[PDB]
Amino acid sequence: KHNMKAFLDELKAENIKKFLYNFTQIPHLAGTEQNFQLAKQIQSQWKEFGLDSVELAHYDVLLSYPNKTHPNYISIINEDGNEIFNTSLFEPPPPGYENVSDIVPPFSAFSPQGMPEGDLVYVNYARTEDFFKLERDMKINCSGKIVIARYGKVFRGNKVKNAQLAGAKGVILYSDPADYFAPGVKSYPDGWNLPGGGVQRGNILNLNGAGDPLTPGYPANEYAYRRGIAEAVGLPSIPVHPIGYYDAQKLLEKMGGSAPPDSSWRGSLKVPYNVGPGFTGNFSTQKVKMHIHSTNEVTRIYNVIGTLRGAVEPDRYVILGGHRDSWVFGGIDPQSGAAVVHEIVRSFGTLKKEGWRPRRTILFASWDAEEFGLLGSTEWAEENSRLLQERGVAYINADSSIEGNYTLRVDCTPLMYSLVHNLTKELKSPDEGFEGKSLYESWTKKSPSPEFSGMPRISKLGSGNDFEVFFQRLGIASGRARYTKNWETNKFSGYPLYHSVYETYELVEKFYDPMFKYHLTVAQVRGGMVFELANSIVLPFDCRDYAVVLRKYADKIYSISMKHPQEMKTYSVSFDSLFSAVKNFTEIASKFSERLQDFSNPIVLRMMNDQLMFLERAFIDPLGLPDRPFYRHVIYAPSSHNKYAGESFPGIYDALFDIESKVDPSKAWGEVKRQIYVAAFTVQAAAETLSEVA
Amino acid sequence: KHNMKAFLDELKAENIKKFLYNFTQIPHLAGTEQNFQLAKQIQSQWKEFGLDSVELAHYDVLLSYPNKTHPNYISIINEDGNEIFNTSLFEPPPPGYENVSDIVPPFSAFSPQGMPEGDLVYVNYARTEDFFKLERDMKINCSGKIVIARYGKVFRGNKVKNAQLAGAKGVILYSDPADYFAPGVKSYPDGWNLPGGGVQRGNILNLNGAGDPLTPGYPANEYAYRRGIAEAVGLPSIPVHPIGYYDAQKLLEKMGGSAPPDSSWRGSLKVPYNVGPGFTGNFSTQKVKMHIHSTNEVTRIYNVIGTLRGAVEPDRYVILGGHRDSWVFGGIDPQSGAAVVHEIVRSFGTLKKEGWRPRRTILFASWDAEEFGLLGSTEWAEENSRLLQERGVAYINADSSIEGNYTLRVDCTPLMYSLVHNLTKELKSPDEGFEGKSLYESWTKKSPSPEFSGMPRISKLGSGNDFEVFFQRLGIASGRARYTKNWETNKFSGYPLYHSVYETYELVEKFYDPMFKYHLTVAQVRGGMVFELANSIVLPFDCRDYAVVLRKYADKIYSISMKHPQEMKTYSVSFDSLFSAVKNFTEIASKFSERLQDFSNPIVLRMMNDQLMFLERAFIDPLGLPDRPFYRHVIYAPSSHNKYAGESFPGIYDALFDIESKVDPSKAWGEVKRQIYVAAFTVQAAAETLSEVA
Ligand SMILES: *[C@@H]1O[C@H](CO)[C@@H](O[C@@H]2O[C@H](CO)[C@@H](O[C@@H]3O[C@H](CO)[C@@H](O)[C@H](O[C@H]4O[C@H](CO)[C@@H](O)[C@H](O)[C@@H]4O)[C@@H]3O)[C@H](O)[C@H]2NC(C)=O)[C@H](O)[C@H]1NC(C)=O
Ligand SMILES: *[C@@H]1O[C@H](CO)[C@@H](O[C@@H]2O[C@H](CO)[C@@H](O[C@@H]3O[C@H](CO)[C@@H](O)[C@H](O[C@H]4O[C@H](CO)[C@@H](O)[C@H](O)[C@@H]4O)[C@@H]3O)[C@H](O)[C@H]2NC(C)=O)[C@H](O)[C@H]1NC(C)=O
Ligand SMILES: *[C@@H]1O[C@H](CO)[C@@H](O[C@@H]2O[C@H](CO)[C@@H](O[C@@H]3O[C@H](CO)[C@@H](O)[C@H](O)[C@@H]3O)[C@H](O)[C@H]2NC(C)=O)[C@H](O)[C@H]1NC(C)=O
Ligand SMILES: *[C@@H]1O[C@H](CO)[C@@H](O[C@@H]2O[C@H](CO)[C@@H](O[C@@H]3O[C@H](CO)[C@@H](O)[C@H](O)[C@@H]3O)[C@H](O)[C@H]2NC(C)=O)[C@H](O)[C@H]1NC(C)=O
Ligand SMILES: *[C@@H]1O[C@H](CO)[C@@H](O[C@@H]2O[C@H](CO)[C@@H](O)[C@H](O)[C@H]2NC(C)=O)[C@H](O)[C@H]1NC(C)=O
Ligand SMILES: *[C@@H]1O[C@H](CO)[C@@H](O[C@@H]2O[C@H](CO)[C@@H](O)[C@H](O)[C@H]2NC(C)=O)[C@H](O)[C@H]1NC(C)=O
Ligand SMILES: *[C@@H]1O[C@H](CO)[C@@H](O[C@@H]2O[C@H](CO)[C@@H](O)[C@H](O)[C@H]2NC(C)=O)[C@H](O)[C@H]1NC(C)=O
Ligand SMILES: *[C@@H]1O[C@H](CO)[C@@H](O[C@@H]2O[C@H](CO)[C@@H](O)[C@H](O)[C@H]2NC(C)=O)[C@H](O)[C@H]1NC(C)=O
Ligand SMILES: O=C(O)CC[C@H](NC(=O)N[C@@H](CSCc1ccc(F)cc1)C(=O)O)C(=O)O
Ligand SMILES: O=C(O)CC[C@H](NC(=O)N[C@@H](CSCc1ccc(F)cc1)C(=O)O)C(=O)O
Ligand SMILES: *[C@@H]1O[C@H](CO)[C@@H](O)[C@H](O)[C@H]1NC(C)=O
Ligand SMILES: *[C@@H]1O[C@H](CO)[C@@H](O)[C@H](O)[C@H]1NC(C)=O
Ligand SMILES: *[C@@H]1O[C@H](CO)[C@@H](O)[C@H](O)[C@H]1NC(C)=O
Ligand SMILES: *[C@@H]1O[C@H](CO)[C@@H](O)[C@H](O)[C@H]1NC(C)=O
Ligand SMILES: *[C@@H]1O[C@H](CO)[C@@H](O)[C@H](O)[C@H]1NC(C)=O
Ligand SMILES: *[C@@H]1O[C@H](CO)[C@@H](O)[C@H](O)[C@H]1NC(C)=O
Ligand SMILES: [Ca+2]
Ligand SMILES: [Ca+2]
Ligand SMILES: [Cl-]
Ligand SMILES: [Cl-]
Ligand SMILES: [Zn+2]
Ligand SMILES: [Zn+2]
Ligand SMILES: [Zn+2]
Ligand SMILES: [Zn+2]
Repeated sequence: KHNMKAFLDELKAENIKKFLYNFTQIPHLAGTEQNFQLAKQIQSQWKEFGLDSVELAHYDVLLSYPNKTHPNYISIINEDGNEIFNTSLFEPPPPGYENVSDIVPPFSAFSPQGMPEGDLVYVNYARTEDFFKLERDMKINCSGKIVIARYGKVFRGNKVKNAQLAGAKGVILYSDPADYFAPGVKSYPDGWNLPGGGVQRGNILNLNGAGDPLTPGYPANEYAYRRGIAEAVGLPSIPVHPIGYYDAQKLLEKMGGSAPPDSSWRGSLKVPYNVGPGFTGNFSTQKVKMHIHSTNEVTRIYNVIGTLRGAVEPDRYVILGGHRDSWVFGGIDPQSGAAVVHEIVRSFGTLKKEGWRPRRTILFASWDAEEFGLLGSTEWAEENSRLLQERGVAYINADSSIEGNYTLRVDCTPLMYSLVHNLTKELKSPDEGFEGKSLYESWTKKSPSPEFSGMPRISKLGSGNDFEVFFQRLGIASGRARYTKNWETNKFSGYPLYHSVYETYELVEKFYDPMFKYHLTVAQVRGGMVFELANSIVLPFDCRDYAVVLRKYADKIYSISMKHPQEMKTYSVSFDSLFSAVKNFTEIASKFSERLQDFSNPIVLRMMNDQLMFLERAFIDPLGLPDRPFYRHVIYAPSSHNKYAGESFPGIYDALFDIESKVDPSKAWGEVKRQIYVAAFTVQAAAETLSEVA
Repeated sequence: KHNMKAFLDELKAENIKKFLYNFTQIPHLAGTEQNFQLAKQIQSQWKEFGLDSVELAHYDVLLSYPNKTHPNYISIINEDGNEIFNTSLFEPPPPGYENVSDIVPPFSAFSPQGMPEGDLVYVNYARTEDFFKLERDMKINCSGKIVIARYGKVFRGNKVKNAQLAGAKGVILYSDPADYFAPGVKSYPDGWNLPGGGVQRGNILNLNGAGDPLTPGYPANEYAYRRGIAEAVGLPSIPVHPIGYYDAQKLLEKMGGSAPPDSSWRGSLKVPYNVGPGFTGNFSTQKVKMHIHSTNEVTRIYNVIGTLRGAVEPDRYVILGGHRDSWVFGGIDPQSGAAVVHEIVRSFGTLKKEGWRPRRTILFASWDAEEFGLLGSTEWAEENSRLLQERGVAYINADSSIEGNYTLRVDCTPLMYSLVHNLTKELKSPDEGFEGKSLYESWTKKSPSPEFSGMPRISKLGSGNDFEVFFQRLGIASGRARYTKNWETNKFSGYPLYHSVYETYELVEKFYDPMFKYHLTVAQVRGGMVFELANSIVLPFDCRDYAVVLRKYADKIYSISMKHPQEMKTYSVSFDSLFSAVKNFTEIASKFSERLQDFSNPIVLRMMNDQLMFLERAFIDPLGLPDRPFYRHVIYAPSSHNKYAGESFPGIYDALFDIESKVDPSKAWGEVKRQIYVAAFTVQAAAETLSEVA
């Protein structure tokens, strides 16, 4: 028999291990020859594995690279202009790789060039609330200062945007051991912690979904018209550079001015964590000087796109996608995900060679340039948006399969909650102590739902990965799953060796998943999801689960507004329309579910499958959110303060945020009311797609 | 048998006559009680005729009405401020209606209030090229002048926009006999010509597809957030008022300054047609003074929406829509169309009572407030956009059925050209001299295609009617057909009694169509189209006809650019990508057509029907055209100089228009190149929707 069990049993931990080793021997930086060679290898193997067609889709996009003959670094500079301390020019390479070439040194991709010199201000994690505390409570002015900020908590591009709007002239990002050194574990090569010479690479763009900075809205193909650099989307205006904690210690130890306002501002280094501006009396005349010489360059990137044509509904696409480009060796990020995808393709191809085809078409993608802003997935989606709009059932992402070894982590649309619960009840837990128990059971025990007893936690989708264009721009039901750690407050900060040269095959094989059983479990969850989506006769979406969360989000946004009762009285701010819409959605979704269970008629079925597929689509507003035209979903958007986190009712949330500080309250509350109207209208309109059609 | 012949034979001229009489006894101005009563009557009759459901959909939109106790008028005012001549306060009512109440006097809907006084400038038809001639060649300055312009050639809202941008302080529109008095025919009541006291009403908005000025993007429902008046879309900033040619003669006869630049500026009145500014020497101190006191008011409007549920594909909608609101009695506009729709509903309902149902769902609509800017159709489409986007097959409009008695006039998407040719070959011509000949034969003889021998003329869709939101915003295949005159250069000017009190049942019954045979022919064309769209197993669209016109439009826009060869050399302006895309579209459409003819499989059929239905949809760009976000179709938009006319490749056309006058040619040509990229990309993307799906 060719059923899900057949598919799942064909998946092998040993194959995932072999592929991970194969993908992590050399760096695969986007836009380099090594990454094009790997693209061609994947294309060849996917063909051999049995896919119907496998093509490369290429685009020419803006990328950013250090200057190989003019290195980036930071100095402390004395009175006469002597550089008395310099940060490192590279991370000490790990054992056995000290002769690997083409390791890109640490840098902040898309930083402009410059050599700003000035006094430091320490800004904690450079969050919106950190800058509020500095400016509003401590009365510290960042204008013309170099800001130094620890990585963690929020996406680094939000830190840089926040520093820019505070008037900083440069930003120094560093990894504090408080956030990147787990107590009781040794530094790499002897454990999974970050060494003091380790540094986290990463882009610092604020693209808000646009894709290639030069071609927002349209694919960066051969004849594309490109914006000039000055009109490009999302580029920072001040130099930025990341460093390790040995270097950070040197920059922070001399800091003077005000003490940290409280303990949540102190990391684990043996320094005071003074906010400054500048150094204590004796060194008051020393300054910090950045030297940044990276260049932005239009460069070709390559996505691999494989197709397994559906036997019954070939014009319905279920997509499994994840990226292939890495900062250096990509031992976790992305190759632990890419190896999982490779073994999924292999398993589907085995069934296919025995005569099976899925009901719907499955597209597999190896995206390029994810690390430079989701560029490959986004340009491809821009090129194919009409096909995806009218045919896309679902998108399952497949970046890193592991960031820990504790339990499952799933973020998805409410439409997939039931599918995930059901699938996980049928899979074996890989966890010690849960042998012979289901994955659902271990996951629910280790990660309890905050709302419901006997259910696991499933989070909203944010952004910072390749599902963004499919979900937030195009309104295609999306999900992601991986194995994760038990470190709640580190949820968005990365595992310690994130985007460092130390993220290697050996890291994974020695410290994370020596038996590749967590990888295998993730392959079963991602592959199982794709299988059910592509093969179930009725699409495995439950609209009633959206109704439940919509009520939760409506209660939440109302509660935020109700912190301002006088203003809601003055400006007649009512949430009645939104609750009415949610109530109607709940009622109509209940009735639709009855019909779906109560309906041999392929037209009624497909009519109903189209209602299910277009339901996520109905939450899209073609006008986008305010000043973010590529974030079009009215229920979910990446937080304006942290791209990694999702926000619900984002248009109303942003209208309410810090509203007590707005100069014209009439205008500000008017915009809250506008956003309430838009949300109520969109929820009612989405509900009406589930009504009987005629 | 229940086939198209059965449907067509049930249609009766005598019924169309009865309904036209019934709909034209009293005025039905949008937002008045009389128009709500007619809505309720139609709703009741459509129920009795057999439709499955018939509901009213209401909205509260910005409308505009004169002040009943403070009348609008224009004066010539002497030196001391004595008003020595006043324009009329109303049109002399026609015989037997001199005691009808609630006839709205002539006014320009949405005019602001004001009493500007100044010197006149005569601006011909107030077209872009008329203002070019005045300002650039004659060096006449309109700043602070009252402009007087004859109606005709272009939509009146474009005239007002052009006057506003010339710096006019008011606009006077009038009907010249050159454009509204056909030689050899008598004035109304004794013929179909405009009397000198007759005046054409009409709105002067520039909404560019937005719908209700206060709620762009969203339906004007009960909880809608409305823009304040100062941020409303499309409102004119200077007072405007229309008058008849008896009054115009009085204003024009004294005109001094420069002579008309040439004869195309002279109408048929016994005046010099001097451009001025101001009056000849003796009257040099007299001025013209407007008195406008109309008010804009949010007012409820009502659409009637009837549904005939499809037997096989109930989730596919074929829509027949036209408006019900009239300026006064609406004898031609809209009731000659509404009576046709009423008899179509009756015929479909007769078949239905005998057990028949169409394959797909047919929606019938009686729209409100068309005269105030397409408000009813647009608000409804805003409310239902997700259903229409994913389910709308086609929209057939049904405003006035006749504007003459000479031959057929059809404007539609290329996807419907074959359907129209085939249907008209099967219908009888109503024309004298063509008895026993097909409508195709008479139409082709009287209105030859300019490209093809043995084919009739079919024009592009522009705007100025209720199909605009469906076609240009949402990308639903649309068409319209009516009987028309033989008066080429009057194509966009209206029949003489257009929007006047003289447009009555008697006008039609005596002078246009005494036997109602032209009405019947139009009912057969509109109803026949709806029947085939709603009942053909394969949708009756031919994609190859789009390929042919795309090549024609590409040649045309290239030819415009090639008037500037030096600039195309300097800025490397290439149309190669656009011709490549058109070539690919032609190739793929040829292959798709072969498969469509060469393919018992309902999934393949419907897959292919979805490819056909979504092909018009593929020409939509979600980002819209520059500064016109609601005009989203890349191939067709209403001309920026004349809303009634369609423009092809509008984004490139507007980038090229008057480019030799732009201050920064580098920037201007860069935008031409951008628009070429967008067009080539969109044509290629639409082509790819016709490729095999997987
Ligand atoms: C949730 O679904 C329900 C349907 O089950 C839907 O109910 C609709 O509510 C609207 C808005 O309240 C109703 O609108 C009314 O319609 C009547 C005519 O049917 C009008 O006369 C009413 O207008 C009068 O009253 C208003 C309020 O006092 C005045 O402001 C106005 O000036 C008029 O005097 C009003 O327009 C509509 O009838 C129902 N439809 C039903 C019950 O079928 C509700 O809107 C949905 N929620 C959302 C957010 O869409
Ligand atoms: C119409 O359909 C045809 C397909 O039948 C489609 O043809 C495609 O054209 C593009 C653009 O010309 C081709 O792109 C090339 O792809 C190759 C790899 O396949 C690249 O090496 C090429 O890049 C090199 O050459 C460029 C031009 O000199 C350089 O600028 C560049 O730096 C590189 O050196 C180039 O990207 C593509 O291969 C074909 N695809 C085919 C034949 O299948 C055409 O684009 C369609 N028209 C439109 C408007 O879409
Ligand atoms: C996750 O698994 C659950 C448990 O199997 C699925 O819910 C179950 O779905 C079946 C099929 O619809 C339901 O059976 C139906 O019951 C009604 C009787 O009320 C009958 O009319 C139908 O003919 C059919 O037998 C069953 O009730 C339901 N169980 C529940 C809700 O507790 C669920 O669909 C799965 N989710 C997926 C596949 O996305
Ligand atoms: C308008 O009417 C014309 C003339 O009838 C229609 O074109 C004709 O359509 C039929 C049905 O597809 C074609 O017949 C097919 O011919 C091929 C043989 O090459 C065969 O493989 C198929 O099985 C089928 O018999 C016919 O060739 C074609 N005639 C033409 C193009 O001259 C046209 O479809 C109508 N347009 C509509 C309905 O929108
Ligand atoms: C990763 O595995 C691939 C595929 O097995 C290896 O590429 C093959 O290498 C052999 C020996 O050079 C060649 O004969 C084949 O042509 C290659 N196949 C391809 C590219 O499809 C590759 O060597 C492995 N890489 C590493 C680092 O082990
Ligand atoms: C930090 O690096 C800088 C740059 O290489 C060093 O300063 C240079 O030293 C060389 C050789 O002594 C001089 O010729 C250059 O003029 C200096 N360049 C600049 C820009 O100052 C500096 O010595 C290093 N500091 C430490 C402590 O190692
Ligand atoms: C237009 O026709 C309608 C329908 O025949 C007429 O309305 C009907 O009038 C009679 C007599 O008053 C009533 O008994 C019915 O209730 C009406 N039916 C409706 C409204 O559905 C209407 O009188 C006609 N109007 C004119 C001007 O002739
Ligand atoms: C044009 O109409 C105006 C407005 O009604 C007339 O002027 C008014 O005449 C009355 C009565 O004689 C005066 O009391 C008002 O003061 C005048 N109003 C204004 C605003 O001027 C005028 O007489 C009419 N002109 C002609 C030629 O009929
Ligand atoms: O440019 C972008 O939007 C993201 C590019 C690149 N994305 C990325 O590294 N994503 C990593 C983020 S690590 C933090 C995180 C965030 C959300 C989550 F569910 C799990 C982990 C990932 O999703 O696995 C980056 O964050 O630098
Ligand atoms: O507000 C608008 O966009 C149009 C409202 C109203 N529309 C209208 O009268 N349309 C009439 C326009 S008469 C000129 C014309 C234009 C195009 C055409 F095919 C036939 C006639 C119609 O289409 O029958 C108007 O023009 O004032
Ligand atoms: C890299 O280093 C120096 C800095 O000016 C120079 O030789 C070369 O132009 C640089 N390369 C760039 C800017 O890509
Ligand atoms: C911050 O500092 C700069 C110093 O030049 C000044 O221009 C700016 O106004 C200051 N802002 C505040 C809030 O003190
Ligand atoms: C794997 O699990 C064990 C047991 O809880 C833990 O001690 C170890 O640190 C984990 N490895 C990683 C990388 O989290
Ligand atoms: C109509 O006429 C006069 C003008 O001021 C006044 O009595 C009334 O306010 C007006 N009605 C309006 C402005 O709707
Ligand atoms: C037109 O006339 C007004 C008169 O005040 C003036 O402001 C404007 O600059 C003039 N424009 C031209 C082109 O003469
Ligand atoms: C109807 O047709 C006749 C014959 O051509 C023509 O003389 C008459 O003017 C037409 N009526 C109208 C309103 O066009
Ligand atoms: Ca792009
Ligand atoms: Ca609106
Ligand atoms: Cl992921
Ligand atoms: Cl029409
Ligand atoms: Zn990644
Ligand atoms: Zn990453
Ligand atoms: Zn009309
Ligand atoms: Zn009209």
